[PDB]
Amino acid sequence: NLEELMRTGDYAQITNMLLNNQPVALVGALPFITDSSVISLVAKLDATV
Amino acid sequence: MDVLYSLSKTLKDARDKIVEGTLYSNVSDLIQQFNQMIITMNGNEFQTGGIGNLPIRNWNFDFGLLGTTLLNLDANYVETARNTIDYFVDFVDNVCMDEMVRESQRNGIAPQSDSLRKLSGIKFKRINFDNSSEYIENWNLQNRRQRTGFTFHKPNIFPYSASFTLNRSQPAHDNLMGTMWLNAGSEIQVAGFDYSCAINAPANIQQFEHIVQLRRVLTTATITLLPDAERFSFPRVINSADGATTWYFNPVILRPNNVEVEFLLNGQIINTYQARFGTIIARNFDTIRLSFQLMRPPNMTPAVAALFPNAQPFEHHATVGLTLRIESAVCESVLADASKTMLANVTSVRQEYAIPVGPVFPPGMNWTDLITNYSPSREDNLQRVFTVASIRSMLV
Amino acid sequence: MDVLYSLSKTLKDARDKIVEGTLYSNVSDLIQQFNQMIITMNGNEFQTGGIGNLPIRNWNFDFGLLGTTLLNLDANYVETARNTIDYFVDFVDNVCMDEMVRESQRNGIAPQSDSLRKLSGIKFKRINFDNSSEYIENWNLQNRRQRTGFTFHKPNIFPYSASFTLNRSQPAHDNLMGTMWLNAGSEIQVAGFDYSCAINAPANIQQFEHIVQLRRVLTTATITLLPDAERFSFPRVINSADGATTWYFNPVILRPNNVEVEFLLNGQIINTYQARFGTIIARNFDTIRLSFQLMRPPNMTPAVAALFPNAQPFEHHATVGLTLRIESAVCESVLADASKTMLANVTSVRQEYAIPVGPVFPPGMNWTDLITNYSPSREDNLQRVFTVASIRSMLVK
Amino acid sequence: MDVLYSLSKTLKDARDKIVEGTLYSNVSDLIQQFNQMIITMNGNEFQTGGIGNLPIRNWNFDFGLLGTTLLNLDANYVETARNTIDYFVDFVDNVCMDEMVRESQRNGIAPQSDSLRKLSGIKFKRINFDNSSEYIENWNLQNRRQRTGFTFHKPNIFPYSASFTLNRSQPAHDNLMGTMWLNAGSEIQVAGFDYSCAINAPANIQQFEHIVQLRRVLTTATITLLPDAERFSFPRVINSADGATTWYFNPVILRPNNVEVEFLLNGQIINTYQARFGTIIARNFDTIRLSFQLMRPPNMTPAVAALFPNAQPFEHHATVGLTLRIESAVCESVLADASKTMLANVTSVRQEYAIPVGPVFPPGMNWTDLITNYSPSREDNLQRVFTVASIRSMLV
Amino acid sequence: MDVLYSLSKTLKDARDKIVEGTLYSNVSDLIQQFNQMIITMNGNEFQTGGIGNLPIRNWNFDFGLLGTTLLNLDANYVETARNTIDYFVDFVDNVCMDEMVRESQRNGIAPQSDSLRKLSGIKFKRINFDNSSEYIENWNLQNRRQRTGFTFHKPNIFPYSASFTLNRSQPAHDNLMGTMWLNAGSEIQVAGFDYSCAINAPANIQQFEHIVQLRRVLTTATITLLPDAERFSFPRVINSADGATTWYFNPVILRPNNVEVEFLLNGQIINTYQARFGTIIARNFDTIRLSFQLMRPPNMTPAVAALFPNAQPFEHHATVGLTLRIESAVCESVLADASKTMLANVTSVRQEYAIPVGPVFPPGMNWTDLITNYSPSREDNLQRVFTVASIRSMLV
Amino acid sequence: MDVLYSLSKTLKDARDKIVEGTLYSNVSDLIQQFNQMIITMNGNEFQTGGIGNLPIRNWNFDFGLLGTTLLNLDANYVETARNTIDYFVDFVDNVCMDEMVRESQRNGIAPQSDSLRKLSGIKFKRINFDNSS
Ligand SMILES: [Cl-]
Ligand SMILES: [Zn+2]
Ligand SMILES: [Zn+2]
Ligand SMILES: [Zn+2]
Ligand SMILES: [Zn+2]
Ligand SMILES: [Zn+2]
Ligand SMILES: [Zn+2]
Repeated sequence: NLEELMRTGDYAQITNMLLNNQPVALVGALPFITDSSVISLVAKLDATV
Repeated sequence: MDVLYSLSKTLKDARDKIVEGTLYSNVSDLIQQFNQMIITMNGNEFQTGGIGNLPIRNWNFDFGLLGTTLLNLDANYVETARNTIDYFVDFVDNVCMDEMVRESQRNGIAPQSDSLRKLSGIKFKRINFDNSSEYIENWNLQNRRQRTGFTFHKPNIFPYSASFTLNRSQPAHDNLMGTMWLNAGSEIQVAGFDYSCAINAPANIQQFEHIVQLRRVLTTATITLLPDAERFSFPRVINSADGATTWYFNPVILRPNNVEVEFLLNGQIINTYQARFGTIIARNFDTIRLSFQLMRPPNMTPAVAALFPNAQPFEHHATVGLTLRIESAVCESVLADASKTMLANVTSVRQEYAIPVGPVFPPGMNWTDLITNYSPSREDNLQRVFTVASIRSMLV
Repeated sequence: MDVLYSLSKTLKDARDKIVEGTLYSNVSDLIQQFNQMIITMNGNEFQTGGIGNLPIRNWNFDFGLLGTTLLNLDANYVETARNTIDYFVDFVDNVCMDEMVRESQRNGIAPQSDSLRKLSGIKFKRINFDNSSEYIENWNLQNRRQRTGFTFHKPNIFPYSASFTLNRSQPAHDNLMGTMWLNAGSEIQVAGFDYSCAINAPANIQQFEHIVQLRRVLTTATITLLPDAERFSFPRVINSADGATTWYFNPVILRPNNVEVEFLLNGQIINTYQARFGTIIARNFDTIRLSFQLMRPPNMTPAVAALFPNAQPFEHHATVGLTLRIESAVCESVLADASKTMLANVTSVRQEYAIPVGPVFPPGMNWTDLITNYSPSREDNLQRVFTVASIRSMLVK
Repeated sequence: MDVLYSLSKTLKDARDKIVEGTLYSNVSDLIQQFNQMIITMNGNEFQTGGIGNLPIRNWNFDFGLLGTTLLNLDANYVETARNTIDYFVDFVDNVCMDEMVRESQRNGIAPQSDSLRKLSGIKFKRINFDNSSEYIENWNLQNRRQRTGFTFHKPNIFPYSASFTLNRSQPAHDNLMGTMWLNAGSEIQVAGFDYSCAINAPANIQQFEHIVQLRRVLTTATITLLPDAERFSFPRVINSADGATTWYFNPVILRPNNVEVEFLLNGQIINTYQARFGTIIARNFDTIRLSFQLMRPPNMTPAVAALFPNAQPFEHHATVGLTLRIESAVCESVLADASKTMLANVTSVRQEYAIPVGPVFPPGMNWTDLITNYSPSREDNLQRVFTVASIRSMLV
Repeated sequence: MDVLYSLSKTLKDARDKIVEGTLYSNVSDLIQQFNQMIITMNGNEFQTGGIGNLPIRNWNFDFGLLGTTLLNLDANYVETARNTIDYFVDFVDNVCMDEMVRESQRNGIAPQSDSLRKLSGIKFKRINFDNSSEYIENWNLQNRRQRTGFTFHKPNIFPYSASFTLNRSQPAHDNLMGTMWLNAGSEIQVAGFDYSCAINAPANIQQFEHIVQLRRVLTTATITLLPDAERFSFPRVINSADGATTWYFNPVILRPNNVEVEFLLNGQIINTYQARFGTIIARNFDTIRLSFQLMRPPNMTPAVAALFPNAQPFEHHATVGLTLRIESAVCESVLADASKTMLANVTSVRQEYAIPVGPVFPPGMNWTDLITNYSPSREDNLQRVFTVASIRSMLV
Repeated sequence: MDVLYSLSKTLKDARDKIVEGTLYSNVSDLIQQFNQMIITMNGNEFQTGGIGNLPIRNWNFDFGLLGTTLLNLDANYVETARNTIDYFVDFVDNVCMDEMVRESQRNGIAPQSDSLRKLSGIKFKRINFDNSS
């Protein structure tokens, strides 16, 4: 839960999962970028955010 | 093993300390250790079972960390923690059961289950913390080749054996001299009998000797000596040595004479007790030598003299007993005892899931056969399963 | 209960850890727990003991907090802490004694004394901290209705019973066949006797059976089985069943034949041991069946043959024994055992203050009566009083 | 003692908790206590031994502190800690052994070895921390003059004594009335015998009494009482009281009548049980009175009537037995029991180094002599050495 | 179980309260609970199992919420609600049936069907609301370790048994003294018969005693006691104990004498009624002891004196009877009774789908075998299935 | 014991040395010790027990200091000192009697009566002075 992560300030679990490439689901109202570029998909820019 | 023990102890501390209304300061270190365990275990896939009737179970860890409270824990915190604790406890119990049912002739001290083998990896060493139980302490010492010590109340050191030896006998079994003994658990009960009551023995003394070779060295042992062996003080019909015939025993009990208990280590006399009964201390020994004598009473009342004629037939047979009871001791190796449940736990787990007989332990984990042939490989495997059994006992 | 246990645990930790010269870092969490206890108990009145000879004690709490500015504990700090600890320990002892002497037919697991009832309020739940003792852990598991477990060394599971059964008899009591047993504590000594030594038996085999029904299920039980029963291997003069006369028992011990120990749960075979002696494991059972045979030795030496004639009179009577000893076991219910003092403590407190017989427990806390009729209400009350006894033993003992 | 126990406890916690991969949060307080111990012990010279064959050993303490900036402990930290831990453990073991082998009459509670006397200084109290063990807890209670308590499983309270008394006797020993008993550890087997089967008794009843005085008061005692004394239920030839001759005992067992076991404190009846067998509770007592009766069976079958004639000879002798076993108890004084090992440890240390017999304890640390004459000075010295033995058992 | 009951109660309330023309204020909270249930169940896949002939069924939930903005409910609202209610009722009924046909030995109180196990998850705890029915209330109280009881009208506590005991008998069965009884359901009929009419009995009184040991403790029990057992008051031809022959019974009914009915708990007399008939109250008991006496009438008219001669043949046999009917009671455990339909529902569901015999219940859910061996595992499974059966009865 | 002995010694010295007409230089150190004893004992409540027929006695200490500033002790000084000394001597005698009648099998060298156990605290160590007997 991104709200709980924001409120606690403890980023140990999220940091450990992102460093170790552990599949996760971040839940919360999020703005998103609509990308229509196929080259962006090939470049895998969605995994760099 | 250390990581599995640490998981179990973290879960035990979580169950004991994470209780409603407790100050967060009473659990701060415990909560940090628990969250470290959650971080280390998350994302790891484990499998247990697949042996006998133990079901195959797959374990996944996708738990969030335990939170914090300003002053005291509330009910919500306890329930949220208890869900995770329950899952982890189920996992730990299953891992312990998987490890307890396995054995190896080669490297019997090493983990045998896939889950415990995975838990021995470097990544999980983070979970390791306080190792204060007796079994885990001895495990760590043994891994370092340090002197181990297990304290047993009434150690199960003597394999069951009810046997006799006839030093003088003949096919009619009416004039017999010998010894009959029971070595069961932590108890020795020996009795030397002479049918002629040492009428023709030199100086009217008949010497009886019993030797018990302990399969492991016992140290700091408290032992109770009693003059009489009640188990062999009543008349009984005993099979022959070859089972062809039965003979008759009709004890009349006399005080054992010149009693001598020698506790020996590697053939060297360590402790000697002469005509001493009650509590004695055997500091370090692997052999017990009980030497006693039937001394014919030089003076007898008419009733007593009636029982012991100058010649045959002998109807009342003079018996001198001796009872030895190891109340407590210390052994460098693991043994069954009346105070612990490790053997019972391992045997129960093996019986419940119908584990086929392996190449290390005897069928059914029978203690008599196990202690009779207590090989170093058997010792390693039994220490491993006993340590896992204690780890499981922390939670189950 | 958890609040009372937490009080006792805090006081024991204070006695053990608040010592002169110790680093404040060794006790900081303990000092916080102690001050939490002081704050929670301050301003509260308690009353303990209006049953039997137990005196009415009134308890007031107005104590200052322990300091936290020190780096190493000194003498004066320890003495003030000891004064507060002594008062609190006396209060906890009296509360435990008051709770141990009371029983309820309805909610025996619930608190009975008014002091423990008051401690069961929300405001005192703050005192609750580490519940690590075996009895309190089992209490908490049972409250949530999880699988409880109590480990007993030599569990007292068999009520005392020294009796006999005659399968063959007649008024002269000179040709008897039957069994005599003692079931006491954790021990069963049984012995089957035949006065004729199975001379006219079907193939010279006499079958003896003994069924012992435990009042609670035992798990993970280590059991020693020995072939002989020394208790029934000497001459005896035994009253008849009606007490009209006395008969003579002159046993000669023969080894038992086809020994079979069966450990059953709900009339279903869990464990079976055949001709096995020494240490055995009964993993889960509530009934024991010992079946053993007296087999006439086909070949006898002249003395043995003289023992057993072809017909009466039978001067020597063949006997085959068995001894069973539960060394250790696990039971989901509380029990008296050789190692613990819970039953002894409860009985001692009840006798000391002359507590009248209640509607739950037998007249005098007699364990044979209790285990003979170990009802669920008796189980609840016994678990409650045993847990309180352990809590008290943490401090008073 | 408190300082020595604190040293041992700190070392044991260092062994258990300073392990590879553990969070520094799990050991921070322990590391602080360990460094405090190093600081307090540094610059101090100690000397142990010099008694019996215990070698003289000199101990110097110049050690560096452990690090405190780690997040998780690694191999280097563990080895650095373990060197100091090994030296300190050896020092503590030697101090404990030196203290266990010494005794004083007037002030036996106070430290005897020079090392422990030096450790009893004010400056060493900084080492002092958690005193949670039962023996150190009782030591601190005794030092504060509070009520003390030790729980014993099967307390060894009865010195060994197999004796008899003949209330009716003749030189031929054919019409004997009396009682024979064994008191051993936590066991009392008594058996009253009448050779005439109380045919001439007033009401055909023979009254037997046995009073056993305990050398210390036992409280919260759980006892098992059984109606037969197997020890005296078989035929035996027994020496005479003066040893001049021997007599014949041929028991036939009848159930005891009007059994009454009384537990007394200072001559006042605290507990009483009539015709009660199984588990009983003696809440507080120092004496046991077992009074039983042999009642002649008014109705006898022809065999039973054949056993007991109207007059001599009496070939079958009526016997009624009682068995009393203290399974658990609480005593304000230290005692040897089946579950603990302090007596064994002290005796082993005294034996291994050939400690000359002192002015307090009996030779060889024999328990029967010690408990027979359990004087206050002996109690002081025994409590001291038992506490030292427990402290040593924490490490060795 | 709480979530399943909440689903059933929500559906029952929806059926009862969502009716055309009703004010929305009459259903506002009900509609809120129904929408909460829809939200919690939406997106979840469920499977009700294929045990026996019960078909495998799959359940999906993608329902929309109900309106909340009308002043009064109309036909469209009722139809829209009914479309969802039918599906939810079918799902709940199938889950209840799947749970009712399953049993376990280790944990019979825990859910057995995978659907109910899924519903026991935290995510479904939102569905839980008012738990007011007796069975769910008892379930919740028993999960809280709180004293709770079920009230039964004519409890089925006595296993069926029509038997007799002959204290005096002979191969010809013409002078018999004994007792006959039927213990069936909530009813006990007993009758002591003497063929000689106590002609040669001490004081011309024959004592009969009948003990019925209840398998569970009953409390606040209203009981009708009547002085005659009509079941054993007419001529009968009765098989012998071994079935070898048949004997003749020709009762002549006399008033029972010294009628003492004791209701005992743990062997202690809780309630006693002497010569009392009609309504009596047994407040708490587990055993019923009926003692009565056949008293030979001291004075007999010539017709009466002809029935009871001084010796054989005895053609009229004097019988005294008692009848004990438990009209109402309270039991900690669940029981079959004449008022409730739990046993009937469970048996019907198990019979209709050919559920094989399991390891807990007897074949066909036979109540006599069930209550004869009412083991704790049987009690747990029976309470579980009975609660599920009540939940289903709320809808089916 | 050393505190009790010091109380007795101070009282005996006061009785022997605080006499009418004596130079203050003959008692200066004695007066200092006596005032130290008064300060240490002031505000402390003692109880001599009721073992046997020994009466239960309660002792309260609220005494002014002995004066300085006299060249030779006069009668008023000696009277005030005698009042204080009489009360203190009664207390010390009762404490000694209470201690003399008690015993313990173990730790019999330690104080038995509550008064002497209280006197064994650190705060009373100030009273301790010359131990010459
Ligand atoms: Cl034991
Ligand atoms: Zn032979
Ligand atoms: Zn034991
Ligand atoms: Zn009989
Ligand atoms: Zn003699
Ligand atoms: Zn009706
Ligand atoms: Zn018949």
